[PDB]
Amino acid sequence: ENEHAHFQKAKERLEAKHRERMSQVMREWEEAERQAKNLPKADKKAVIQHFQEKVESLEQEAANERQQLVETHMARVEAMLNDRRRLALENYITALQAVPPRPRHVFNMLKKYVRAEQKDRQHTLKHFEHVRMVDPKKAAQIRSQVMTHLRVIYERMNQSLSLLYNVPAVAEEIQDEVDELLQ
Ligand SMILES: [Zn+2]
Repeated sequence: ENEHAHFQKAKERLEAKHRERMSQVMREWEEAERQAKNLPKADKKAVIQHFQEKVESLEQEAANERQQLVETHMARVEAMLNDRRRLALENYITALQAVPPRPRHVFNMLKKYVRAEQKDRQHTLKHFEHVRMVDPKKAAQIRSQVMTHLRVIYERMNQSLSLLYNVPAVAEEIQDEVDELLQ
């Protein structure tokens, strides 16, 4: 959660920076108007255009900064989650092979593993849903890529969960608590 904090922080600074640049422009627009009070229409009809283009330019720059921020964030989070999933999966598989097997320990490890996968899915889905509400057409461009990722996560988790059946006794003892997890 230290990287979700680092992202929500960076997102706000970016907003404050943009909102700040937007203010000095609107301000400059004022001084430019006052200082053109005596210029001709054409030259006045041009100061408006100049500042609309400057505003438009600022918006594009902020949008760019947002996208670069999200991309980097998605890359970072992905590498961390995969690393988290691998470890948790390793611990879970190891728990299953303990002699004798400890139901509680198997459950705790399996839980950390399911949460990691649930986390990855939710995070991917949340970011894809964000883009779809803001830009439906852009979302349509990354849809297959996103759905493919979701299908991989789901299959991996279900494949990992079915391992529990190689230790039926253990599965019996913790089945209900596992259901609570998957729901
Ligand atoms: Zn995120």
